[PDB]
Amino acid sequence: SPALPAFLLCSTLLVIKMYVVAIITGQVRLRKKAFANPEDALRHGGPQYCRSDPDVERCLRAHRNDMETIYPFLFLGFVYSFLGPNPFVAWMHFLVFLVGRVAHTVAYLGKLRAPIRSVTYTLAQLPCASMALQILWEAARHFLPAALRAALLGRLRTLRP
Amino acid sequence: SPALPAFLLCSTLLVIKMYVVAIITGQVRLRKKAFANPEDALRHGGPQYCRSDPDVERCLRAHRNDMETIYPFLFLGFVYSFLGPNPFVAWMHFLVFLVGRVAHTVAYLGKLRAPIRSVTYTLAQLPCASMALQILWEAARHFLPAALRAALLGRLRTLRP
Amino acid sequence: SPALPAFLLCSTLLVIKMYVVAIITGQVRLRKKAFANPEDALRHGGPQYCRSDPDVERCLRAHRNDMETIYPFLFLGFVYSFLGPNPFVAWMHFLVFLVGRVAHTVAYLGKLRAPIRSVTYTLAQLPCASMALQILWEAARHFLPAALRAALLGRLRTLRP
Ligand SMILES: Cn1c(Nc2c(Cl)ccc(CNC(=O)C(C)(C)C)c2Cl)nc2cc(C(=O)NCC(F)(F)F)c(OCC(C)(C)O)cc21
Ligand SMILES: Cn1c(Nc2c(Cl)ccc(CNC(=O)C(C)(C)C)c2Cl)nc2cc(C(=O)NCC(F)(F)F)c(OCC(C)(C)O)cc21
Ligand SMILES: Cn1c(Nc2c(Cl)ccc(CNC(=O)C(C)(C)C)c2Cl)nc2cc(C(=O)NCC(F)(F)F)c(OCC(C)(C)O)cc21
Ligand SMILES: N[C@@H](CCC(=O)N[C@@H](CS)C(=O)NCC(=O)O)C(=O)O
Ligand SMILES: N[C@@H](CCC(=O)N[C@@H](CS)C(=O)NCC(=O)O)C(=O)O
Ligand SMILES: N[C@@H](CCC(=O)N[C@@H](CS)C(=O)NCC(=O)O)C(=O)O
Repeated sequence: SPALPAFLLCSTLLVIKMYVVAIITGQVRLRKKAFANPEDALRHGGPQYCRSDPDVERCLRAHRNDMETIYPFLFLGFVYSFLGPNPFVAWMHFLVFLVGRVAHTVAYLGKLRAPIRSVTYTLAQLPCASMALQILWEAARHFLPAALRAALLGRLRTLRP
Repeated sequence: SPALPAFLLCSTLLVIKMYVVAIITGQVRLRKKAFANPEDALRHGGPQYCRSDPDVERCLRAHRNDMETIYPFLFLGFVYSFLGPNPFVAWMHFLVFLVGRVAHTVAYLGKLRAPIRSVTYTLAQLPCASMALQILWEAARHFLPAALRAALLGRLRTLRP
Repeated sequence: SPALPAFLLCSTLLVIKMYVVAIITGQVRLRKKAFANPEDALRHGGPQYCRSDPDVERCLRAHRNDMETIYPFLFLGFVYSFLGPNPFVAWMHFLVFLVGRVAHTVAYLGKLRAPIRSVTYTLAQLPCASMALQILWEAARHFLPAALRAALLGRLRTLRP
């Protein structure tokens, strides 16, 4: 599986990128003084700082969207890299996703004009869809009758004794 | 691992189902005109459409609940299928979960009467619990003293030189 | 991979712990009578019980934070245990995380004084960062030129025919 290291690289970078969104999120909570919890606010000013803020809310939306897209890629990308895909093709799947999700986060936290984020979400979903269909195709091919699987490899049953 | 393809099928369908919840969610945002972001709203009417809506909120709750149930199944189901379970039994685990989570989403987005969703959540959690205990049992059996592991396979230590 | 069973143990316990947060969450919804859905509230009193509550909100924050930390550990910890790390070192990575995340949840649901939770989140992130860098290092070492990889193993190219 020559694809696997490329996948390990792109997926681990994406986790780290997610960890970074987390760090940005806490820093925004500190600067804006907007804590989710009473106990936090007490330690950083008083109860009035237990409140929401638009920038904190945005950071969480970005993080949640990562959870809805990157966690599936971790699973799909893994299984897919054990399916002997073309190595260049697999690199492309992984690079369209990494660059797309990195761009996604920049478009969210940078608040760029619509629909720039919305497009980067869709483009990044493209290789994920592709890997999913391919995995489904291979899983489904496993359960075909053996007579059909043989016919597809050029072998009809012999009537000869 | 004859169980693995069945698992790949059920788990990949579940990811796709999650992708579909995502698509429904965006479509509800468009129709109701309820965007999470100022920049989105500007592109689709004006700032007044940066607002929440009950149907959008529901879609997100459904999606989040998928994240809390399906992502663990992706991990548990994978490891479990490498534990040589009975193939029919493993199919049942995977089918009770797939059908249960599909039913769950129908009960949420369809807004069926309580407690229909709540039941489908619980029934679907059943095979997940089962796989988890089994994985824990196998992981734990690995760390037993060797003398106890041998005794359980009928072998007591010999006093003979 | 002697590390793998230790990982299976710590990771499956963490999933179960997450399932427990889920159960606590529903029980808090019942006692406080704070349901996310109109249909739920009808079955447990009336529409006035379709409302938020501070304790329900906290439970969800705890659960979400698990999703942002434990799901990556499931992926990182798996890959890492196939990297032949020292078995004791790997046990430490897995135990600092398990104990840290268990402590995290106690600090959230128990509402302990700031910044006790915030510290336990950070300490638990430590072995995750470590595993990630190590995975990145191994994935990156794979793509170095072969001449550099050989030099690092003591082999320069021979000019001899
Ligand atoms: C006041 N305080 C907070 N406050 C806080 C609170 Cl109460 C609520 C929310 C945030 C925002 N969070 C963040 O910015 C993260 C970096 C944790 C993601 C923060 Cl920063 N977090 C801490 C976190 C730590 C911390 O994690 N220290 C590093 C250690 F864990 F290794 F000890 C810490 O260590 C202090 C000491 C004396 C123990 O070194 C103090 C901390
Ligand atoms: C106006 N607009 C939006 N608006 C939008 C905004 Cl700003 C906010 C929220 C939503 C709801 N999202 C959805 O319904 C999803 C399908 C993306 C999940 C939407 Cl639909 N999303 C787009 C998304 C795309 C898009 O994804 N196009 C397909 C492409 F990515 F391949 F280019 C797009 O392409 C236009 C063009 C000219 C580039 O083809 C336009 C788009
Ligand atoms: C009234 N009710 C509810 N209500 C409800 C509603 Cl409508 C909304 C939110 C909650 C809180 N959820 C929880 O506490 C969970 C344990 C499900 C996490 C609850 Cl408890 N959930 C149920 C859940 C079940 C349930 O899961 N039963 C066990 C079964 F699935 F195996 F049938 C159930 O079974 C009743 C019967 C007659 C079918 O046994 C009834 C239930
Ligand atoms: N959970 C998403 C489902 C749809 C989705 O993923 N949309 C993309 C493209 S518009 C996105 O960037 N969503 C922003 C978000 O989740 O905050 C939502 O609420 O929008
Ligand atoms: N995060 C869940 C934890 C409990 C749970 O998963 N409950 C099931 C059965 S009542 C459910 O369908 N929850 C609906 C949801 O998460 O919106 C919640 O807030 O209810
Ligand atoms: N999503 C997190 C990102 C930062 C984070 O994980 N912080 C840790 C340490 S302060 C935490 O316990 N967060 C509490 C939470 O997510 O409710 C947030 O909103 O704070």
